Amino acid sequence: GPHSMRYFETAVSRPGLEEPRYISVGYVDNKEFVRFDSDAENPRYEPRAPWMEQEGPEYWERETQKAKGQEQWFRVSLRNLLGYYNQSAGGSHTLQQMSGCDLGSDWRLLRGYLQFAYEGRDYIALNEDLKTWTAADMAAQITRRKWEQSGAAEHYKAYLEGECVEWLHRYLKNGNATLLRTDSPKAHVTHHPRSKGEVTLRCWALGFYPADITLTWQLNGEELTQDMELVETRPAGDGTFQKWASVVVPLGKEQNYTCRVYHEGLPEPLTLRWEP
Amino acid sequence: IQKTPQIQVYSRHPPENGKPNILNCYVTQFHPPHIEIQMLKNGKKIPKVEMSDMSFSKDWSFYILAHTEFTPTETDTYACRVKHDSMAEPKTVYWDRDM
Amino acid sequence: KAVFNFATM
Repeated sequence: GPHSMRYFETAVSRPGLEEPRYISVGYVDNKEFVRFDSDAENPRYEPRAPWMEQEGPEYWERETQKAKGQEQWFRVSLRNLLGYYNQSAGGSHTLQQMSGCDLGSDWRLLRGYLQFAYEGRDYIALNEDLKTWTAADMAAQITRRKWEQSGAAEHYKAYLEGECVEWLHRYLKNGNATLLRTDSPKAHVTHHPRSKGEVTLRCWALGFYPADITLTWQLNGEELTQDMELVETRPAGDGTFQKWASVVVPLGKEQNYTCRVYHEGLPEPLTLRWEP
Repeated sequence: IQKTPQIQVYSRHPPENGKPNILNCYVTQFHPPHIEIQMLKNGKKIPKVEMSDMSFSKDWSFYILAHTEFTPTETDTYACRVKHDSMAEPKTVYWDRDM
Repeated sequence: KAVFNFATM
């Protein structure tokens, strides 16, 4: 299928302590595989899934020096942004970044990403063309002109089309009997009496990966978006996920209702009713 | 500016009274990343709660999974209480084994 | 492989 890599970076300033905390998490196919954190005793990119221990000390030392560079980059940028937004001292501030690449099933670059947010808010992003920048804020225009005049987009384009792709290829080959799995959901339906003449039927899906899933209810034919309650997909804590969707229903006439579970690990959508 | 956290409290496994399990408190969709999470048994802080590392979603908002070992009973009630700058007061949600 | 950034903001 298709594949991806992302680095998610964060720097947080606080009123007191004299330097921002910086954290970077790498993901391959939306699963964590590296991590650097400046608060750690040994600030260094540590590995995060079994398959990454294949890398020699030369890989970790280079990546760690890279993170130290980013930390200092985030540090100066935080300073500059404070001035750009005429923010005084004595506050908390956040600078975040997402970057990476999406491959197709043919292992070629589909899309590159480079995005920044300040205070949790879109600040500047490299457009899909990997040549021009989107920056909504008036304050962000200063950064955008600076980066337009410096050929920054060329530098990021080369990483995204080159290193990002080349090294993701490499990471997939090393953990092939690892990230080439999906756990299908196990669904069941439970029954919950309420205000009589009526009853809540609750469709459960358990033990699935990845997290994307859809649960529908049907009154013998047409789907029910009202008032179908659901929860947001949640981690079970063991790598798998959980979800439920419920619909309230006349007591006795409940065998009319059907629940469907759509997941990318199923050979086909599952179909389910209440079983007394 | 602030984004207020959404909380769910639920067990890892199908809950059975008298059988050890893991209780989760999944806190999502918040900003700034500084947050206080306590899990509670009968209103009292459970002392050794595991905290996953800070991560964020593609919409920039932060999330955390807190968890602890526990043994559901018929009588004890569990909860998660979250303190964050988006809220003037802490927000509690109680564990319901059916949801 | 991590990106390294070009000009600061």
